[PDB]
Amino acid sequence: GLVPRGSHMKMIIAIVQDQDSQELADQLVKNNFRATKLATTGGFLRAGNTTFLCGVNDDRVDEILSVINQTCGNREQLVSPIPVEVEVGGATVFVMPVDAFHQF
Amino acid sequence: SGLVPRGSHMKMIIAIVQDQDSQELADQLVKNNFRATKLATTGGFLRAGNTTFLCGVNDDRVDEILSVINQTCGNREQLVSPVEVEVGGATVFVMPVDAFHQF
Amino acid sequence: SGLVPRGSHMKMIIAIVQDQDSQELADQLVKNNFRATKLATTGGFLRAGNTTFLCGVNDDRVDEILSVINQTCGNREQLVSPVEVGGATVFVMPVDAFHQF
Ligand SMILES: Nc1ncnc2c1ncn2[C@@H]1O[C@@H]2COP(=O)(O)O[C@H]3[C@@H](O)[C@H](n4cnc5c(N)ncnc54)O[C@@H]3COP(=O)(O)O[C@H]2[C@H]1O
Ligand SMILES: Nc1ncnc2c1ncn2[C@@H]1O[C@@H]2COP(=O)(O)O[C@H]3[C@@H](O)[C@H](n4cnc5c(N)ncnc54)O[C@@H]3COP(=O)(O)O[C@H]2[C@H]1O
Ligand SMILES: Nc1ncnc2c1ncn2[C@@H]1O[C@@H]2COP(=O)(O)O[C@H]3[C@@H](O)[C@H](n4cnc5c(N)ncnc54)O[C@@H]3COP(=O)(O)O[C@H]2[C@H]1O
Repeated sequence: GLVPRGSHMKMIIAIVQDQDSQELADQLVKNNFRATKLATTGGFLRAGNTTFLCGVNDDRVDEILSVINQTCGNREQLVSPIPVEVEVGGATVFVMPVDAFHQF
Repeated sequence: SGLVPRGSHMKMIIAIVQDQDSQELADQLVKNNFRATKLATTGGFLRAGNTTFLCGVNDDRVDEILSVINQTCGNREQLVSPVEVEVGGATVFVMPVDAFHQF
Repeated sequence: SGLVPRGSHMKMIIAIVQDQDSQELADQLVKNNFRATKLATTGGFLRAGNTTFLCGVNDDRVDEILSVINQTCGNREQLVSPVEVGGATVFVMPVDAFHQF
């Protein structure tokens, strides 16, 4: 496997809005984070979103989380019902353990 | 930071279900305040469409989410054509989560 | 209530492979009785299609599944431009429980 002795990888599963996905992807690339992206849909709104799977060494988790925050952070937008302020953007991130990482 | 209180644990549920049951599962998850993200997937053996749900849940609600999945997507008998067939079925993985964040 | 015998452990294999190798990997998984669910994905760098396989496997068959992936997708590098793109990237992840309903 590719993990040095005593170190650990994590799997980041980040669910972000489609409007922020290209900017996140560009920033992950710029910071040399590898990603795989999935076109997904939310259970509540049933609208398209984007899920990123990023395998990262534990020592770069805080950095990836800051990239995701800077690009996909929650913010307000005025909309008209049927002008009110609503939350848009935002990221939901799971950090999961990885036992091994291989490249063939 | 992270959304998990000290000493508690989250789990990630990966549920692979049939396409015909996916809308009822999604409705029931919503009704019970479970969040989900869904993926259109295909099976390795039959190469036919199915649906994969990713649900991050607190450990204390795992049994509850499993029961919702079972009730809505469990394997069962159905008359068609009148012939009896097996329909539905869910495969579920419960996986550990180190941290959970919202930004 | 799960499918995992007492004292044993399941793992989730997440294998990201190129679309050109996907069908042959799928056939070999099937032939060796490995279950897989496939996801149509795209790479973060090249933004081009690839395939992600999720395979829940008992720990005692992890080395075998890795050797299937290697035999089918390994030594399969190609240079491309939007860059070495490998045969397979595989994560082995822990699973607490496994259920069929
Ligand atoms: N039962 C409920 N009651 C009241 N409000 C509800 C609700 N379910 C969802 N919402 C609201 O709807 C937003 C979009 O949820 P959706 O399921 O379409 O789209 C979600 C979903 O695809 C994913 N997600 C969030 N938490 C998740 C989890 N625990 N597991 C899996 N996916 C999750 O992230 C997207 C953004 O979620 P976020 O939490 O930022 O934003 C949520 C939340 O503000
Ligand atoms: N350990 C695991 N890891 C990842 N994904 C998993 C999994 N177990 C199940 N799945 C997913 O769940 C679907 C339903 O599988 P199930 O075992 O209910 O129902 C299966 C099973 O009854 C049968 N089957 C699958 N592979 C087989 C094999 N090698 N030999 C005999 N029967 C097989 O065909 C059905 C459809 O399989 P298919 O592959 O098309 O579709 C699968 C697959 O997408
Ligand atoms: N740690 C990880 N987490 C999640 N997914 C992962 C991953 N490592 C690899 N992948 C997935 O596997 C595909 C093939 O990766 P590989 O590293 O062989 O081949 C890579 C690598 O040789 C190169 N590459 C990727 N990012 C790079 C960067 N920032 N700088 C230079 N080369 C890069 O581009 C190839 C294609 O990358 P692409 O992103 O389109 O597609 C990737 C991505 O979808």
